[PDB]
Amino acid sequence: KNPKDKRVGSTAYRVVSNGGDPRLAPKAKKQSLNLKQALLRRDRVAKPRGGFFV
Amino acid sequence: DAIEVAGKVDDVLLTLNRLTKSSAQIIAYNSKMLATKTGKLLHTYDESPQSLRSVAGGRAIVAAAKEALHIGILKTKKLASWEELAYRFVSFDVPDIISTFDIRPIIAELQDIDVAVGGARGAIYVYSNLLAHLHTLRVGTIQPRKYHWHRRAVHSVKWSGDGNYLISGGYETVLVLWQLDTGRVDFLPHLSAAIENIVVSPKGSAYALHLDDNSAMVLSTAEMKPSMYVSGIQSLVLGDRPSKDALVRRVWRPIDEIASPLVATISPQNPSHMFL
Amino acid sequence: MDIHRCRFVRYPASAINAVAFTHSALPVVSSSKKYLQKNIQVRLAIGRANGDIEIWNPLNGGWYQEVIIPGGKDRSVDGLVWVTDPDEEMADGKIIHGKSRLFSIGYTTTITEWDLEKARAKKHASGQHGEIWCFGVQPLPAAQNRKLVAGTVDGNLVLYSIEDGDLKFQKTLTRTPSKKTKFVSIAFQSHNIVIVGCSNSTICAYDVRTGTMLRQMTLGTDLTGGSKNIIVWAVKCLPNGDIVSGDSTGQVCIWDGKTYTQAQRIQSHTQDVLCLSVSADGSKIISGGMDRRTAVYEPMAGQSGRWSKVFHRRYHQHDVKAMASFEGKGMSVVVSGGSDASPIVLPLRALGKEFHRTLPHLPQHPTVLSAPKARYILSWWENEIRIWHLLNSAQQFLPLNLRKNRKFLAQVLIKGASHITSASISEDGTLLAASTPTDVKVFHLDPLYIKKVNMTGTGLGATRVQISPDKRWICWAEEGSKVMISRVHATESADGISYTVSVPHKLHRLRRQIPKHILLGGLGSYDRNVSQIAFSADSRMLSVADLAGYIDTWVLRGPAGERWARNPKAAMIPKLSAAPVVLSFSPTPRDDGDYDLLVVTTLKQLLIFNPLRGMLSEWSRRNTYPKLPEPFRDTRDQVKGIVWQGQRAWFYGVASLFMFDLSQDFSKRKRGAHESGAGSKIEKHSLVPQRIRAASAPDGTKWEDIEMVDGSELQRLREENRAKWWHTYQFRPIMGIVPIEGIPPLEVALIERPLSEDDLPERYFAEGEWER
Amino acid sequence: LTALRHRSALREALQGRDELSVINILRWAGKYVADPRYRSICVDVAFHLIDLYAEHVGGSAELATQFQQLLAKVNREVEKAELAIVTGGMVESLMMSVE
Amino acid sequence: CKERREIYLKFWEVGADQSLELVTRINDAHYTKQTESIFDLASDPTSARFATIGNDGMVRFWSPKLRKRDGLMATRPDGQPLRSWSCSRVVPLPVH
Amino acid sequence: EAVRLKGVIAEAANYAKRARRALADSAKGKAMTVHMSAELPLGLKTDNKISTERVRSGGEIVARSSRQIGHFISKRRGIYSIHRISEEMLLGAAGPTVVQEAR
RNA sequence: GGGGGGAUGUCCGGGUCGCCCUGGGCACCUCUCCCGGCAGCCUUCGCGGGCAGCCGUAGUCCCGGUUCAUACGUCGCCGCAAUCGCGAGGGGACCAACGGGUAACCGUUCCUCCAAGCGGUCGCCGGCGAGCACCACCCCAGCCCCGCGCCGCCCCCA
Repeated sequence: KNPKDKRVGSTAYRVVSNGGDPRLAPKAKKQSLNLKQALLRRDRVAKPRGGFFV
Repeated sequence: DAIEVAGKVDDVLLTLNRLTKSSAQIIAYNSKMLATKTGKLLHTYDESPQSLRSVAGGRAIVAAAKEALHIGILKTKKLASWEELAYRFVSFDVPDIISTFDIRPIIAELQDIDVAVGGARGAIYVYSNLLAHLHTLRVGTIQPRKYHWHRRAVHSVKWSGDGNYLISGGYETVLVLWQLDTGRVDFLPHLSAAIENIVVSPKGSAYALHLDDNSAMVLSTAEMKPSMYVSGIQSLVLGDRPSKDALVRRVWRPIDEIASPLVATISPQNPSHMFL
Repeated sequence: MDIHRCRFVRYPASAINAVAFTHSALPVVSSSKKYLQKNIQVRLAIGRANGDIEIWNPLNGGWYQEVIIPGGKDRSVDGLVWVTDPDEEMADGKIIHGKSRLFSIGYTTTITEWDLEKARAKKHASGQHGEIWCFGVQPLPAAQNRKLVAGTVDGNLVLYSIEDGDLKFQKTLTRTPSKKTKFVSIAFQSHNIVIVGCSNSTICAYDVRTGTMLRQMTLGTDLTGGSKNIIVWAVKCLPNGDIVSGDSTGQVCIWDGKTYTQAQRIQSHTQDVLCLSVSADGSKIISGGMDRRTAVYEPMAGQSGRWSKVFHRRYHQHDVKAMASFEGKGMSVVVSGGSDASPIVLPLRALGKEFHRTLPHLPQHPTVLSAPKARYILSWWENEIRIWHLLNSAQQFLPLNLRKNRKFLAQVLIKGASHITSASISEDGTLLAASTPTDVKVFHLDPLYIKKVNMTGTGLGATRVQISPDKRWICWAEEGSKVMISRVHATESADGISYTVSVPHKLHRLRRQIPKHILLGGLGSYDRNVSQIAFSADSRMLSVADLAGYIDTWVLRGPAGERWARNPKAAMIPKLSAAPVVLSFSPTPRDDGDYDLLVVTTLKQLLIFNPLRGMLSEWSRRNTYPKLPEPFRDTRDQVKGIVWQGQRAWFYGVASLFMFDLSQDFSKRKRGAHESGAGSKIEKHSLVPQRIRAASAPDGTKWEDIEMVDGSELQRLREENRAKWWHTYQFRPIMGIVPIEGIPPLEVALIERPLSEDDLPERYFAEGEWER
Repeated sequence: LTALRHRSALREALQGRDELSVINILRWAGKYVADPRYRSICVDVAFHLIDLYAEHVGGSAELATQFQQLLAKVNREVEKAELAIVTGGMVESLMMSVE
Repeated sequence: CKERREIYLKFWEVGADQSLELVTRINDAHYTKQTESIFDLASDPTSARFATIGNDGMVRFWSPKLRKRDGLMATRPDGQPLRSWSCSRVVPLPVH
Repeated sequence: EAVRLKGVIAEAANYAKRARRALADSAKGKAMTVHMSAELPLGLKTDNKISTERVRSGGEIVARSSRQIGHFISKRRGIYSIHRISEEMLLGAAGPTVVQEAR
């Protein structure tokens, strides 16, 4: 990932970074996706997944 | 049917009479044609014919074959003479066995019809624009709407009142009111037995329920307390019509059978009363 | 023939989220202008929650999966729209169909348009806002000023500009007043009039040009479950301008569109609507609801705009997340892709009258490979490549020991975050190669110890890759069209063998002859990317085959003076009728030194080449396409792979299984039928009446059946120059079949992927709508 | 439960169970096999349990205990069933001496 | 199923409005090692007495007494006592 | 104790009968799951052959499809097996020989 | 299933020794008719009867691998009269069973006495309050959840 900033306390020293999304595709906002899934299953609950298992 | 012969309307009778088991023919009669016992053969169709009914005036009739519907448009207008009673008949397979059906007319004329079939499969198909689907070799696509509630056999589907609502009565003891303008279905759920026969009143105000355990109650619509009740002896019956649900080889097959004396007694201190 | 049935591979299915046809309808023509509408490239895109987008040809009911663009981890896709220009007419009246651009999202504040030739992300663009959720392009009424409209989380309608291969954030139209007004659905009533359906139970009709708020439609409380605010999930507009809107109580509203209010409220599903689709003349409405249900709508005839729910069905296994219509060139379908990863095609105009068809959820390329000498079976997905060993025969077992017979051998990881396109292996399995569209990596393996053999010269990354049988030549398809090769040199030392790759040497494909209006129209130079690459059994003749059906071959001129020359007979080698779905050398050598190239194209077109002659084999001269057996000819399964025997070639699509003794020659699904593009006609259970009979002659005797509607000398010479085939359906979901060793006896790995509720994402119910 | 036998459905009610659920139902049925006011229904539903979930007991030992513990109580229930009728004769057979 | 039959005997008081009210269910009116299927019942024309014969071999004579555990009388809210029937007499039957 | 053993052996006998049936159809090639080893599987379940008929809603009966039958066969296939095809099957004469893992 | 045949593969006496056979073991394919169910058509009001019937087993172009479920009428407080239960906590028996430990025994479950308190049901010629509104709208905090930055600790190499 990206290097975290080094603050002197007054200012901040960070490194620019755009070497992540080169020509492939942008990574999603996990938050936004979970929001969508929330809006889908607003209140409702899942059934048991499969069968006889710990 | 009431119909104009020359300028005089009267009652023609319309029967479906077999010639084999597998087929039958409909013959119509005047009073005087009945007196001479001769009739006008209108259509002989050939799949174990179940039923016939008839539209306003006598503009059309319907007959019920097992997979199929036989619809009869009269040919000429105005019925000038008695002999020109010819009906251009077309037939077509309903996707399931026809348990019953009920017509509704579309109007001094009859402009179209929409006729509803109900099937022991647990379905209720409705056909929407029949007269112009069928009046005009080639015709366009037709497709019933499928309205599916019951699991057992629908005993009776009838058009309602206005023609806004489709009511239904089944084995599962529950009278459904299909909304038909939305998708919804609102319904009277607890009857003492199978809903066997319903009819809609002259005005839309009353329903009649022949409850399969040999009774009848008249309802007002949307108040659903029975304003009228008449019951019968409620016993076990060797029924003439065999069944409505025994058409499709159900898991337990219905057999009209009797296996025990009908357990009963008379009451001392009230000899007018029998318990059974 | 020995067969190992293998389920144990856990190939992950993913949720289809997006479905995008290039066009929705074409203006109708007669059969006389079929040549006019012939060259219109019609494709269908589908996007999957692992960021997979894939390009399919409907192929006249063919449904060939052609191209897969993989997206990396934590990357997905949600919306998909093609951008097709109207047809340009040349100076000689020649026609140029629209260059079709294809746009998607990534659940972000970021649009990305996809280049299809280099087969990766053309462009990205990002206006500052929350997360883009729904988008579409302005329809036509200017001619070259057309724009994206995207609705996002926080509210602000953003307007994006696409002119002349550009993709840039033009401006913000407006944002909604409140901060909780989330946007979910978008569709265009007309040129200037956009419809968005939005979180607080509302349907906003905006005029885009000024950017003003023409009218606020509004929906009420969901009185089944709690959570008052209903959510419009999907809106479209009917071609005569009314608006239809599937929602969260599963209703479907008919909004009169002149005054932008309601006229009907239809109850369709139990749980919430998830997608709508419409016929292009405005007559068939398809509703797709989270209760894994599809319902189908036609007007109640007569009084105006009272629509009706003809019927519904439970089609998929999980819910139907998106579906899109298409109607034209004798084809009228709608594709519903859901979470159960199975695109189903539905016959739009033949509905209740024609069977639907489930496609395979599995990729058309078989994605399984093996080293039969090493007896190493393997496959791959996103970033993990898994390898098992079998360690044993079958006849040895000809029960209790099958558990130890199979063996999770290896599972290798790939650095970075790209997703893996293809991979190639040596026959002894010592050598491995991985093709991402950003890099290609070689791997040396030892019965285990691995090492990352390094590649130089690359760094731009490839879709296909093949290791030569002699383990000297590595050929990749980079940027789809640009095939490169390098030599690998095996240096033995006291520790063992190591391998060095040369510089990748580019070899050049042939400049075919194609009209420039064809080069410009449609998708452009899209078809050039090579579908398959096949070494000779001695690695002495290589061949490639692209999406257009062009095949290009190369020979090896030895003297390191080894170098591949163009085959001179490649000019003689012609381009196919359709997409070459399989192409391989026979391992069995010839007698004249030529090779024999087995070719099948997706139209069930079977043939074989003498490439050194640049002409067909004589057995192929004999056997023609109608000479094929009908179980082969009517299967509609896009034939996934071949395996070789001495005189036999066994074929496997997704479902069926075949074998052919190629030494010999040759002596239900109706063929005369003209259908809409999904499957064959109903024979028993349909809502339509199939036989309608009229009757004159009132005694019933006379009837009418009223219909329902809206190389002789070549075979002489081919016999003057002068079976064993078998098929079954009994292995249904086959992902891949690959031979293994230890009319010759052969073992083989059959590998299936049944779809399990354990595999699919989980179900969701409230207390109310519990299924039966 | 007696209604879910009156309508024959006790099969269908039982078949959709998982491990933890099966354990809880098992411990319950074991808890109430003793009281002859409802031993009929206890033993019937135990029959369906054994019929329907005796396959994975090699996989899960914890229920095997409860399976044993099910057996274990019943092992002591035939004895109570016999020890009753042991004295069961005695009480009836005094009754023939009194005349 | 023959093993798992239920056989209830239900004692009813007659409401002169043609209503039926329970007084007493008996769950196993003829018992042997299984519940015994009951053949028939009869009414003493003289007095309130009912009569049962079943699969065990015994005929049971049932009579209405008063629910009275130890002298106090259990009554419905009007004060009317909860009468209850009971097997008054028990006879085995000669078999040949 | 006689009652005890009458019980256990009536169990064993009925299981043995259904097992003989199952091995008969497995030798026939109906490709169910039979037990191999000298020890009783705990669940004495002999996976029955599929009845050619089905119980739809509401209470009606029809024929199974060949197709749905093949679906259930796919279900009954285990995780891993060997399916030896013979030349006679390739000739259309004989049937297959299958060995599934012990599940 | 039976009765039977034609053909597959097999051992034990075997046979000039080969085609296989008889005597014992047999499992299969094929044919046969009697078992069970299904459907049509003619017959008769019905009962029945006739007719030529399929299926009793396995794997598909796609594909029924579907369709399908019971209303409102009004909510809440406490009370009585019958009727049944859970038990906090305190205790016993150590029976059984399980997992360890040989075993000594431990631990878990099981059984049981007493019980603070506590529920549920049917009937009340019980009462007592309100019936959109547990909603529209805006704002402010809060829980659950989920996204990211910061620390705290702990890492390791240093």
